[PDB]
Amino acid sequence: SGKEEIKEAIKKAVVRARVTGDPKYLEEAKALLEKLKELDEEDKDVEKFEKAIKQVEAELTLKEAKEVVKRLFEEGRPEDAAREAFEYLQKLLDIGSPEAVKELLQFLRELL
Repeated sequence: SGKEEIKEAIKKAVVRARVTGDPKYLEEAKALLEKLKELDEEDKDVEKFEKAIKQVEAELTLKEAKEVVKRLFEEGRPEDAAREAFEYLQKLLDIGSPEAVKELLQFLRELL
């Protein structure tokens, strides 16, 4: 009973974070997952929810990175754009998402 209600709430927050882009649903999902682990460390769905939360975090950072670097290159600020691109690359590597890192780099080579 109580364990599935936590899992449904996690999925709903992950969906809300993706459709709205608001990171407050991501921090809500992390809090619910932390309650799940303390309830049952060995729960078979802990690993799945951990990956999904990282996935959302990479997606939100990737979306913000694409908007900042594209604008700074458009407005004639190549040095400011590259500096932001390196830091957003660092943020995606810290998060841990090879797909998001590969997409950002592909996005950058198409810009230039």
